[PDB]
Amino acid sequence: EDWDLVQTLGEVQLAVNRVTEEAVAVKIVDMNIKKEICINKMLNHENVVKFYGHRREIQYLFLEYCSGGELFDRIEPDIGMPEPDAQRFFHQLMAGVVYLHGIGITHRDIKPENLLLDERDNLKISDFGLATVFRYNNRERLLNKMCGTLPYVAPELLKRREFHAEPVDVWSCGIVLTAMLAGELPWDQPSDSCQEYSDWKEKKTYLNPWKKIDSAPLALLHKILVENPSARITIPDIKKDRWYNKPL
Ligand SMILES: NC[C@H]1CN(c2c(-c3ccccc3)cnc3[nH]ncc23)CCO1
Repeated sequence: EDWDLVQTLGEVQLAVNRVTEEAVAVKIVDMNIKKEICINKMLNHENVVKFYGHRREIQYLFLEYCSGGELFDRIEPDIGMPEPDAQRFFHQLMAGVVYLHGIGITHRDIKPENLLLDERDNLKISDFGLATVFRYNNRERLLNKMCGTLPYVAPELLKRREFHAEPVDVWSCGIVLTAMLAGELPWDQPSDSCQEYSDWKEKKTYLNPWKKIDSAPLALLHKILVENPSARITIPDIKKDRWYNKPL
């Protein structure tokens, strides 16, 4: 029943049980939050941060603790990481995302800061503060609110009033794959006023970050970072991609 607040992790603190010594993370928010909890209550997956509970004292959320830390700290700047680790993390990221979309939830802010690692380096999707329901009673609702973080965000979100939820999460996963294999983000935002994004749209892959990416992962990135959300590859199809299925 009693937890000691060892240290601050992010506010979020690492908590250790007085009797069992089990570790958890506690999100402390003083008064979005009601929905965060609502959504967390529906989530049960090995690639999503576990929700233990909450107490309405200022509010306390009891969330799985990931001693691995965040994925960003596994990416060497300007270099990335070994391709085999990138793939494994992407496999797990896709498992996490398939699950969420499966029960009609979109994270809306997928980035390495919200991808955590446990002790076996398992990836866990984290922070459903911006998440929302996009399918309910087998009915899809298009989104119209601008959420996320500019470098990870899909283009349609900047130029369209309404958009489907799923392809937006897929784009952001591609940007994450890019960060993992090149140690840099390709652009500040997916807009035409952005030189780096114009270049990608023109297939200038001899520039960074694309120069640093092997041809197989890059062909997949060509399928994910497609401006038209309707032409953008879908997850079931990512699951069939050559690089995705390449032994490494
Ligand atoms: N990447 C920053 C993140 C780190 N963080 C967590 C961390 C954590 C702990 C140390 C370093 C980075 C992240 C581990 N498990 C967690 N579960 N829920 C949150 C969380 C809390 C939010 O800030």
